[PDB]
Amino acid sequence: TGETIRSQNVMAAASIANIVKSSLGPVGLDKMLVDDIGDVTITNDGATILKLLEVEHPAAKVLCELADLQDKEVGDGTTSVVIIAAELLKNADELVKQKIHPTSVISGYRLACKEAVRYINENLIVNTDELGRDCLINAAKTSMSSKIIGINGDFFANMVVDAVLAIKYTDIRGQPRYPVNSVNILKAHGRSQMESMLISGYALNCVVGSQGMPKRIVNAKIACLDFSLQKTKMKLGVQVVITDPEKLDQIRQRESDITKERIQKILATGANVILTTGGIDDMCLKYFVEAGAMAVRRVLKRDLKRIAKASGATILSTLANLEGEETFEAAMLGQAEEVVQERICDDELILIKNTKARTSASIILRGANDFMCDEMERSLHDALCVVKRVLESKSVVPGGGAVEAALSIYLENYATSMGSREQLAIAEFARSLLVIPNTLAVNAAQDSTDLVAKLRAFHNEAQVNPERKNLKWIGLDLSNGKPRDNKQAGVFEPTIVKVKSLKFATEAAITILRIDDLIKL
Amino acid sequence: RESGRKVQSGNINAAKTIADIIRTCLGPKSMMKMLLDPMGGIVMTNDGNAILREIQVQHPAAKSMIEISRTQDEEVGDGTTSVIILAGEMLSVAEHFLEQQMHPTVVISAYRKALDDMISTLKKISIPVDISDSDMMLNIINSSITTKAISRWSSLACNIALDAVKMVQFEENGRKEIDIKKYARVEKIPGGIIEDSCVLRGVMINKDVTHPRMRRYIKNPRIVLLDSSLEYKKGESQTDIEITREEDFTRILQMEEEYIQQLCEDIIQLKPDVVITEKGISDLAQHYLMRANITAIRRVRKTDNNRIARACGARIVSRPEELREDDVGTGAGLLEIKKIGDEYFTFITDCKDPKACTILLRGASKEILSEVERNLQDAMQVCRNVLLDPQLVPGGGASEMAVAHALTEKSKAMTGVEQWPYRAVAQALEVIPRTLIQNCGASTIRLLTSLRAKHTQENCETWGVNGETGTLVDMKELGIWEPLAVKLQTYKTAVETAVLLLRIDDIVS
Repeated sequence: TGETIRSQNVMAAASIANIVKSSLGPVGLDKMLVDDIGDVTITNDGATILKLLEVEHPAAKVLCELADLQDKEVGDGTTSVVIIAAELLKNADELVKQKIHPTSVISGYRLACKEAVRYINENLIVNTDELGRDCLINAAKTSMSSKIIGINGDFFANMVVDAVLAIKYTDIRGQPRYPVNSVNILKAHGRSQMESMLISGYALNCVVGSQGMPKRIVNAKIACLDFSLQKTKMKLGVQVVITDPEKLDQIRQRESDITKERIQKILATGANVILTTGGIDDMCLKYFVEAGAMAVRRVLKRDLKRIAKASGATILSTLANLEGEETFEAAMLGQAEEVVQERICDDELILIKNTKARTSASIILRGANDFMCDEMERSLHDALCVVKRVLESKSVVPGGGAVEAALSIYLENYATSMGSREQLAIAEFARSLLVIPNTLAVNAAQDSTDLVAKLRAFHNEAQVNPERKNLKWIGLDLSNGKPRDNKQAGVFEPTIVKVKSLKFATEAAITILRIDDLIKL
Repeated sequence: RESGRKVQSGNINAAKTIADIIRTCLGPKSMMKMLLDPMGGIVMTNDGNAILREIQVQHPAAKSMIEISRTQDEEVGDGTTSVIILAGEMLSVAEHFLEQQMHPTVVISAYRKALDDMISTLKKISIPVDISDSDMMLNIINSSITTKAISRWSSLACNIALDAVKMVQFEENGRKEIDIKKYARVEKIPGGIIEDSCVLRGVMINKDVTHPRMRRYIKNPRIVLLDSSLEYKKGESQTDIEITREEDFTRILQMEEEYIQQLCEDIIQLKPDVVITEKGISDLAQHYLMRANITAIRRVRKTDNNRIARACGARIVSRPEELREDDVGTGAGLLEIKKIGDEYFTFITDCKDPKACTILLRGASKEILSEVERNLQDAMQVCRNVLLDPQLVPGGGASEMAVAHALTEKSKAMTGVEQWPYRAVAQALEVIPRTLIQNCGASTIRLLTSLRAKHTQENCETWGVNGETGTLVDMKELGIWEPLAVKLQTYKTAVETAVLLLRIDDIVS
């Protein structure tokens, strides 16, 4: 209680932060967590694990919530804002121990939290594109598990990330944006690895039709079917007459003919290329093929809906209406600029090339290894997220870790003029900063000081920028840990996340710094 | 909430305390652990999978240790004892040093680089096999069943598995997996002798068939696997209220019976004398197949029907209107329900499916079969390892001391910090030959140095120490061998948890 609880709150902050440090980032290590009793789970990213963690304190409680707060914003900084809060509490509690009021301190901290962001506000880069975010290729190249992707380490990464940056992909009916909104970008190992290519069109894992289906139809409207045609089991729908044993089965043949009709009626209104999420029977496809329409059935829904949403008009994968077959109004038209079933990755797949009214591209990366398709998958998801933040925010700060050394100094500068106690209330606020290279270097088994100190020695004045890495800060590394530039390894941050993580730890700590008692009866 | 060096040492202490007698258990020379119970039940076993379950687990790493042993036990089941051996070693040898010398990762990174070096060294010392020659396999399989130490019945289980595994050998992902075990289907038969047990085309189903299931002998005529969409329609094309009352019987069965007619008359066209109904099986459905003049078979496992999709080798179709030989029951088919012993057994032969014979096992008893049965289940794991990896690699120290010098030279050529992990890893190898010398009853550090001299010159190509005879030996000449795969795999697995337990610095709740 009192200082003891404010030590116990620190001990709450201490014990917690000790873990999420070792869990911080990719260098952050997986950790056994006992989930109930005999349930123990090996994970990292404290915000993830803290939720399986059962706190011993409301202090540790509210902090998990704080990172969970941060998590609801973004899972990034969660482990940090926690780690930051521990730093904070340990900074000022000394002063609070010493001569200093818990109220007098957090002034020069919060207001420095205004100051640090005011630099993080005056620090940006609007072009996170060519120099990328954590370079451009290096986002994926790092996230590459380099097997056959490593020799393509720039190739794929420059391919995928430039694909991730912007390429042509029709969104639902083609809203233009960068295509991390959806990726029909795919991977299939086949042929060779260099031969992995972005494709102009739609990638489809599919059942391509048969039976006299045209294997390619250029410039074809589409029927994207969420449906499964099969046949509608009916003994009598049409021609009830009994004349030949031909006729009795010709009665139940009419489940097929009304389809055959409405297939051709769908042909007649329009499409030459048909995409069915489920199965169509051998006559259904045949109806398309005798209609001359290419029917690709059992089409992958995620791709197909992404196509169907992009396919134009309002289509059987965007339509729930099924009559047993439904003649189009040509507001049921899917659209493909030209339609190709092309061998890709030693695999012939239907490639919808763009949309008849609209434009898309995809990727199917040709590997020799499913393991290739296992990894650039992540590298996508990495670069996708990397460049997503790039794409919704062109405002991003250069460096994720180069800020700390500058910031402390930038605060050290801002400190010295504040005077009184709050010159130092800024300084200890700048002392909370310094764990960011540390847990990194620690999780990377690197010497934290010889970096962050060397970091603090990159300056003339304080800025993160590759123009002066000697006379200013720039960028960061993870495994070595040292600063990089931008396109070097050079780290960035989306300017949105830190200020929030900044904001939170500053505020959680002070309310942790709030109470001196915990009482019960 | 436990963490760090203490855990990092406790991880070893957890992991390493296991393997101690467990390594003596390795090899046919083996020292069984006595497991008494708090109940008092005494257990003498050389097999960790049994040892692992039965013992109090003192540490969550042991819980994690179980995982990768169960993994390999699930992965293959061969060398499960060996997967926990070198995992502790990597940890045991270096860990405390290099974390006192400060790093998880430099060892963690030096796990892989040591790993592929063996794999690279293996594929040189692992030399291809004749799968064309069953005996070129069989001798290993014989070496494998003498590893299982039954040469009496299981030498036949060798052939039966081998002959089967060569037949259950097939698969295509487009990368074309060599074997398929989930195709391989044994039988368990009392009566007959396991020498009279054999393998025939397709999946023999004794699994649902111990008695009449599909007639008896359906020679050409088909069996019909049903993934339809056969459910008798309460109405005609629509489902209506269920039948609680006479009117519901009259009106609805009117609409029901004609639909199964609409269905199983589409069945009668594919020439079944038998129709095994996995889906759509209901009081009306199979009732109409006798009205469809075909035997109907009720509420059956699709596991069979998928095995059966590998037996007659067909697919199964949900198509209500289209039901055919190619759709279900491909090939001419042979459906034979034979009573072997006292139990009627469907044998689906005339396989249309690549190679694909499955195993008749008839023992004079279930038990006399079982001794074949387990090693035949072991031989198939062995055979496929020869199939998956057709490079036979010499067992023991020959494959062991070989990689070590590479790793050392590797470490020495790297001359970084990771040298020490490789120096740890290369030395981590030497335990098993030492253990074999430990096991055989000779002086290891002599034989170790002796085996070093076997590498210093020969490179220990075929030369390890042979734990049975406890001597420097030619494993080629001995015929001591094994597939690279399980050698790789079990080893490659032994790497993994050492990566894990070194990664994991925090054990919490």
